Amino acid sequence: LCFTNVYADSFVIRGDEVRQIAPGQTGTIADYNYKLPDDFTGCVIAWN
Amino acid sequence: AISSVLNDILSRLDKVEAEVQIDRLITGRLQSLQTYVTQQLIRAAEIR
Repeated sequence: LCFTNVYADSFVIRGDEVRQIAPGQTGTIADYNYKLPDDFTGCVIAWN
Repeated sequence: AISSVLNDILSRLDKVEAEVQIDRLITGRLQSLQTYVTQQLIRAAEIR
């Protein structure tokens, strides 16, 4: 494939917060410090 | 859908689940207008 533009959003979270990083979410990360849009196209890459 | 009343659904589901429940009401409703207008275009043809 090819893409118009690309980003990497980089941060550290609790392993029990990885679920909040999916689009269409609620919880203190999803609400107050990192939200994804509904039409989100992209990938969440998460590891211990 | 979990109700006939469109606002109630918003009051219970997020943008991903409201979209499913609401798209039943849109599809069924749009099929209702596509039905009535067909019966009426036919009725009208009798009247002509």
